[PDB]
Amino acid sequence: HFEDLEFQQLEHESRLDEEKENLTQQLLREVAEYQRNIVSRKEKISALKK
Amino acid sequence: DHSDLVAELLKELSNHNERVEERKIALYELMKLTQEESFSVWDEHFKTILLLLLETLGDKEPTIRALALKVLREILRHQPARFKNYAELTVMKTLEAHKDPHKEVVRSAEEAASVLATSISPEQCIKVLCPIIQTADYPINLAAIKMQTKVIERVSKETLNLLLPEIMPGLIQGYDNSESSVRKACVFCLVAVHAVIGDELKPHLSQLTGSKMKLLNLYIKRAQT
Ligand SMILES: [Cl-]
Repeated sequence: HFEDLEFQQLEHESRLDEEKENLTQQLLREVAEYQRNIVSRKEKISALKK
Repeated sequence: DHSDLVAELLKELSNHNERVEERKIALYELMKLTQEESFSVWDEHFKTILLLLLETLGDKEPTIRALALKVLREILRHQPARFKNYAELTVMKTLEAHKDPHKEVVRSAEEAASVLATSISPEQCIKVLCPIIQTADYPINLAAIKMQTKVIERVSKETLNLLLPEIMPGLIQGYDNSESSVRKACVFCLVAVHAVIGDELKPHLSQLTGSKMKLLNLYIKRAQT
């Protein structure tokens, strides 16, 4: 009974840090996707040159 | 001696949704002869008795459902070797009872589940719980996670490592579940996993955020002390 409430308060005491880390993980995935998009296009540009 | 009683127990228990008092007594007599280990005809009648008992879990009367779970619990305790071929069926029936509207049925199912987790083959039980943990609805998924924890407490390092690719995805996903009870159950399960393989759990948790890792490590350092 009390163990459930302690767990729930430990989550709340890090709620802000939780959201910043989740957002960071999303931003890191988007960057990684954009980096692959650049590699893909640079390969085309290189091939279209000669 | 007992074979005459069994005949009564069978024909009475097959009376679904009728004669409540007569079936309670038959269930109590069966349960009493199981605890006393006086039932010398398990080798002859176990299969039929079990199947009639599992069908009784779906009775209209909640008092019947709760009692049948209590009987199942004692049969699991004294005759666990006979559930080898009915392991999957028994697990799913016991877990399903956890979503019963009546609290006495749920409580009996929880008691039966705790015994079941230690009366069943460790490897077999994990492989049937993994798809349940990931797909089933609350609180059946919650019950499955708790049952998995009890099983992991009874396995070796090598046995667990060969089952980790099936276990981990459900626990990671469960840590992000809506229900706080499910999230808490997943943390405790991970603690049980860490108790076995140690710091070999770290690379499997590369997806978890910093604060989620700190909460897990909080319960890990709490367990070992
Ligand atoms: Cl039989």
